[PDB]
Amino acid sequence: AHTLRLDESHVHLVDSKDKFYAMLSDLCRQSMIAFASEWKPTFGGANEVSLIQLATWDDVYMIDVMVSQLEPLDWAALAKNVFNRDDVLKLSFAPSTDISMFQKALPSFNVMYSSQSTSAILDLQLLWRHVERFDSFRFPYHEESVNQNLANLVRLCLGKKLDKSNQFSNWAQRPLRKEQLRYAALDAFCLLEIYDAIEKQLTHIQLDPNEILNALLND
Amino acid sequence: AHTLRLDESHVHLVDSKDKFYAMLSDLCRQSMIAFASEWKPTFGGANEVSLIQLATWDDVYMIDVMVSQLEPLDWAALAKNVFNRDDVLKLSFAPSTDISMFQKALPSFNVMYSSQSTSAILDLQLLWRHVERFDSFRFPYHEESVNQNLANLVRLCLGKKLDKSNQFSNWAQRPLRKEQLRYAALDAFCLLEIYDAIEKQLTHIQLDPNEILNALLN
Repeated sequence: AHTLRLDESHVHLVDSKDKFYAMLSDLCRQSMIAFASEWKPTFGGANEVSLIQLATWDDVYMIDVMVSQLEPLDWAALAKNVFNRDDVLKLSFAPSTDISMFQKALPSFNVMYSSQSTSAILDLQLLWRHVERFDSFRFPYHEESVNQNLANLVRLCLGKKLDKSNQFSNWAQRPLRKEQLRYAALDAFCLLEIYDAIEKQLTHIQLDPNEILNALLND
Repeated sequence: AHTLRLDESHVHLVDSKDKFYAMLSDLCRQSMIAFASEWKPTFGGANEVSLIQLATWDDVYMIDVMVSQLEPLDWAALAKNVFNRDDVLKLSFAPSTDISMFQKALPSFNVMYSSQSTSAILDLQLLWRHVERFDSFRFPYHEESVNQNLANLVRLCLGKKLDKSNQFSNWAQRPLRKEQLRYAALDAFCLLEIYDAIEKQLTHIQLDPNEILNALLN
């Protein structure tokens, strides 16, 4: 029931090299990006990426890994100019899962996420656990002791249900259905809306969200 | 006297990474691109690039190497997506000079050119030499005896004078003057015009320019 507020003309299926570099042109100047990914259903075999979704406040890009035929230089350019930069905040939910799996499925997309350097990648589940401990902190649609998944965080922050009916859809089918593309784009974009809601409530209880952000990106 | 036919909004000063990747978005789908470059004046020192100019029929891009702060992977991306692609024709004039100079000025810009291994880079001076063998071939504004430089080739093909007054201007000064930027953009774009003029002349006398092109590029 939550929906993407961006116009459809600002949701981009990246399925060619020209579209990939047009995306990179936008993203390399952003200061905050959210990311998510969709994977082919597996049947005992190796994992394979279907989509990688990158959202800004103004646009959502969905890289079609199956169709685009990107090469090591292309993935290295995305890692260097977006993910492995300390001056760009990346929002994610439990990023270690996707990032570790990328190392085997898309080895040239070599994202650094480790104890030494977070590469400014923020796990929103860690921010959730951190702010839970402030007795004064209240989500705007607060509920008690929900399971710590993204759908519940969306409800707590935005007051709407996250439609997950396409979460386990057939991400290997081409073309993807419009409902699949909509779910994929919103799964990245809602991370920006979640961060904004938490920021506002930390400010409300007289805490500095930027100070908390820096501490989380260093532990 | 000759001027660029494109309007100013299709002449792009590429002075940042985002503008560089926007340029690559266009160029990686083109089938023909002309290139040229401008170099800092030399006073008994190493050569350094000021501008690299890449022209299509619709747009001219001028990479400001001094200001852009492009990194080795960015130059690798330009080499892979433009210069080292066999399926994109590159037009040039005496490219060995620039390319050999790129090898030390921009070591990560891994471009390679010989007249025997071209990477689909056409030297228009070689095409000029080649068509002289066709007794029926005349340039549209043919002259009997001509020193083989770009300005003279522009006159033979287009009937106009190429203003070279900024050729040896101070390419290290920033900002560059509007007249320098205009000269630099036209110096790449006129290569497209030259190739078109020679192709049409060839088609006029029942020869196949694509057959001649393919022979030159091997």
